[PDB]
Amino acid sequence: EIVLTQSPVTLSLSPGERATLSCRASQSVSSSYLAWYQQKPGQAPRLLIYGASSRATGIPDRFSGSGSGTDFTLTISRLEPEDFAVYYCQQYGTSPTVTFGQGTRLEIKRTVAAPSVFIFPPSDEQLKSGTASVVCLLNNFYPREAKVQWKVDNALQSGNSQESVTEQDSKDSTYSLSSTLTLSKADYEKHKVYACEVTHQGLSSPVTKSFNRGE
Amino acid sequence: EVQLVESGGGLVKPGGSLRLSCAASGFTFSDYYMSWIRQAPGKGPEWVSYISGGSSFTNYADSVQGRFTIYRDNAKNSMFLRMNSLRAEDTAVYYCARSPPTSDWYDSPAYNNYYMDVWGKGTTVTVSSASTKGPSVFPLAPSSKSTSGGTAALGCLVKDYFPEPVTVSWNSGALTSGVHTFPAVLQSSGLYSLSSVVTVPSSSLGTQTYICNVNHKPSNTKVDKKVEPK
Amino acid sequence: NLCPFGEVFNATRFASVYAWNRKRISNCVADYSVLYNSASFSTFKCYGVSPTKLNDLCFTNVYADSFVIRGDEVRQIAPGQTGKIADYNYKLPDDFTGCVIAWNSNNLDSKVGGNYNYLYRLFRKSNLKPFERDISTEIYQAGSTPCNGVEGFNCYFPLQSYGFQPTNGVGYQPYRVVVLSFELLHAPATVC
Ligand SMILES: *[C@@H]1O[C@H](CO[C@@H]2O[C@@H](C)[C@@H](O)[C@@H](O)[C@@H]2O)[C@@H](O)[C@H](O)[C@H]1NC(C)=O
Repeated sequence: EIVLTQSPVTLSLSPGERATLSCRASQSVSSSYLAWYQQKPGQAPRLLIYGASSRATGIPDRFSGSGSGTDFTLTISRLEPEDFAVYYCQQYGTSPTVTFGQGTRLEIKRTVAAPSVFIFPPSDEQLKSGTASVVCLLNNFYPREAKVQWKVDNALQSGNSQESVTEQDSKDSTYSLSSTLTLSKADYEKHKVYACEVTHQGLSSPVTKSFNRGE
Repeated sequence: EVQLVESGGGLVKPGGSLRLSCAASGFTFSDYYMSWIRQAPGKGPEWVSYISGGSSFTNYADSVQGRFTIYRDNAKNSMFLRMNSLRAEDTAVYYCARSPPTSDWYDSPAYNNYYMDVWGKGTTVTVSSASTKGPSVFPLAPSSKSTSGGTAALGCLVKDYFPEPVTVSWNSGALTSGVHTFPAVLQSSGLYSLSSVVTVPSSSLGTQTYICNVNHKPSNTKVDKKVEPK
Repeated sequence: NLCPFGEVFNATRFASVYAWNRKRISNCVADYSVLYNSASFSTFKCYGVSPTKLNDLCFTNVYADSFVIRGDEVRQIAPGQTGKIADYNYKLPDDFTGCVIAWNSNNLDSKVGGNYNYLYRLFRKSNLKPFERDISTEIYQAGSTPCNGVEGFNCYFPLQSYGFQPTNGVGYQPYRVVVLSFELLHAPATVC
């Protein structure tokens, strides 16, 4: 079966710049039967190019496709803010089944911006329910890459936290991140200092935001 | 206008069934190949099945062989995907999508344009042992110590619900600036949890009420939570 | 100048029998002998005319219907036959004048887990007339209660899959079938 490798996984560029997305095939694709699609979050993909270089109806001229054999490229010559999205290539030539690539995410590059870090202890109601969720919030930062580490009484935690990240904000091109630490009520009551440590390119040094249980 | 509308998705236990429908309008349905393509949470699209305009030709992804059946009805301008013996890894958004046509044949075997020039909005399929459950809504109280430079953050933790989705608004839509409602993440338990936060001027903490509007239709559960500075 | 029988016989995909395919053979000369010797066929039975006798004949049109069924059912592709196929999927007239060719396709139409691409019609309110093609999918009422287009108890989807597996017997193995039909009209004959 033909495998389509798309790269890079994430491409960071500014509007007005040219974007080139690569799609390599594990074997030759017959007749250049290779299509490209754009998808915006919560939306269906839309066709951009078929036959490697044929532009689908209604698609802007800034999108162009080229390549053949095992080498295909989608070029966006002048990036507009609406072009920032995920892109998929798809083979459909002389293979047992149609095949898709795993996508290349094109995101807006902007200046570095450190997060504002907040910490929220569990609500009293939730503790009464038998669990303790502690939330650490990183607000309005760029780039998306960030390291969040929890410490309960100066003791790094592992396995008991989950992260979530928003889509790039449409106004300031920043990201926000929630890190949630889930303890039991008992474990929570057994300790005092709860700290969130944040490592990020916009920070000279990792920022820590903490609280003492019961204050 | 050309349109494709899917329906029939839902939540089912492993081993259950669904009957997906795709209603087409705005073109000569009979002349076009029709396909089902699924997209798992966090993944890209995956081809599932196709059927030719005359129904002569059908093919399936190797992993659904014998559990899904594709068919169409040109008189109803519609096509369908009968899903049986559903498994957890069949969870995804399902799109129906049209492929364009290239004639001494009823249904010509010489056809290679398996690309998709029109898609529907999609319909969601969730296959899981877990039971429907409304969320618990807890405060993320604004903290006077966690207030920096005149900005306070507050929010709501919407925990332990199934299945997706939930809607969260702030002040019945009046409040939209500075609102970040996070993607739901699946917990070890198999239940979803997400937080919805907002940054506001600390100067308004005692003067402006802030309310978490949380709706979970799968359980017909609506909760309004006022976040108080504590 | 000569008929492109390869397009039909060597087509990479074949049709579900309930949606059986037809191709029109027009303006060309048909060697029905090279056709007998094109490959090894499980079945090459003609009703009305022999291959050599057909080489010295001319018809207006020649229809080439093609599809897939299982071994034990090839029998039914003949005049006067009854069964799932003849009754419900593909019906040859009693006065049939044509030829039925069939070969084993297990090596191409089966998969290890089963190949469910090929469907056949399982239920029908009545038998098919000759050369009729039913691709409807109305819910079939098998009991006394009407179905109102809702699937349920004794209210069945009418199509069913073969599920070809390489390890089945030959009687349940897939066969590709090409029926050649001869059309003689009061118009210029164009296939000889
Ligand atoms: C079907 O194919 C048979 C095998 O021959 C192969 O396919 C043909 C189309 C040529 O490409 C040949 O070079 C290949 O080796 C033929 O013997 C047979 O005649 C073909 N059937 C018809 C109806 O033409």
